[PDB]
Amino acid sequence: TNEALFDVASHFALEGTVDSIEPYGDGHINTTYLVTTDGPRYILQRMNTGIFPDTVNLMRNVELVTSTLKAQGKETLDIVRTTSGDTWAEIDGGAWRVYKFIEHTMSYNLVPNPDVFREAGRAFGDFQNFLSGFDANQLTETIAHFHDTPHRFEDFKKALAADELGRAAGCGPEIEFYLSHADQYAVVMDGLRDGSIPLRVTHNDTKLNNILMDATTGKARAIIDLDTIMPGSMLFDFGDSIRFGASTALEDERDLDKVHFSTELFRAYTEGFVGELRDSITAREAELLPFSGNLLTMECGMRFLADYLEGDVYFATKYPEHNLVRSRTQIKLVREMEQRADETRAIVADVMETT
Ligand SMILES: Nc1ncnc2c1ncn2[C@@H]1O[C@H](COP(=O)(O)OP(=O)(O)NP(=O)(O)O)[C@@H](O)[C@H]1O
Ligand SMILES: CC(=O)N[C@@H]1[C@@H](O)[C@H](O)[C@@H](CO)O[C@@H]1O
Repeated sequence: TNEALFDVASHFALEGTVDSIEPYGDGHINTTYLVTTDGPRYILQRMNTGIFPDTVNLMRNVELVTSTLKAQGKETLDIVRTTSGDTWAEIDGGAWRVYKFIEHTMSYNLVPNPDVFREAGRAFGDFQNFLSGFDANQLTETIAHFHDTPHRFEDFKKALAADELGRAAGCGPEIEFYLSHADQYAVVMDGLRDGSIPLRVTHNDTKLNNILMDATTGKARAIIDLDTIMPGSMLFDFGDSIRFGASTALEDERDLDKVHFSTELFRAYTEGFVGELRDSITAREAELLPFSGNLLTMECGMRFLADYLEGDVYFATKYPEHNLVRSRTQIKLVREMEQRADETRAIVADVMETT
């Protein structure tokens, strides 16, 4: 594997002699490596072509978004071209790209304090304003039905019916949760379809670890993981951030007694996010901010459970029950979100008042 990785790196216009190439992060989707040279560092990624089969359109999107950010003077992912001059390469059956390593940054897999999450809100709120500069038609959907929760639920039911590994028998309570909540999945798609929720270009994977913060100041430096930028609703970006970051625990926390929905963290993110968007957010969008957290958490939880039932073909895992463990944290969070619905509505109202 090491020899193969060094060979891959040799296809790119790196500006130093490679000393090591090692797995970096715990991403579920692409395979990411840190390339350390005698000078600069790089991120080398093998794109998951099972999930992103249309590499040409994916890289066209990434090139467009990054070049636009650069034209505005913003720090972003800097593609390092192949020695042949291309934005990526097919090498020995894999699709590979390289970015410059963004130095002097911190990222977080869990909110350590409310200020970090407030800053995350500012960063993703600001990113909505950036993406509003694009026509929906400029950025291709890299994955269809991506936050179409009813479509995700159809996929879940298919996984359940197939029950390829006989795993359904051991996750009855979790299956029942997603079945019983089925009435709740259509709200955003219904509003997009009838024009009552604006169709906007969105990031679509707004977990906290997709923001790099400055290692000294804590100020957002750059939003990363640009692979799912495509038309959607602002509510997908807000709700997914709340899913991941308003939790008191890791997404794959095995001890459910550590998992809670924090209204303090909800408030911190809301203050940052709405602060960037207050005069643009529609009445209907504002009405749905609290529930968007429930919706995206249920969608992701359902996807984890579907993957568990399918033998973990979608998300990377470290052990057999990993996706079940992930699905369970999402369920616990939704149950707590339901209990705090009046509070979160009040928080949104207060932020709307003070901004
Ligand atoms: N340009 C960069 N500079 C520094 N770190 C980076 C850069 N690009 C990616 N990373 C790191 O790579 C890891 C995540 O890569 P990412 O492309 O977000 O993974 P993904 O698999 O496509 N999505 P997911 O698997 O669900 O996390 C994180 O640990 C980031 O800190
Ligand atoms: C391309 C893709 O499926 N990305 C997913 C994202 O949708 C999901 O919310 C997250 C859960 O941690 O894992 C990945 O980042």
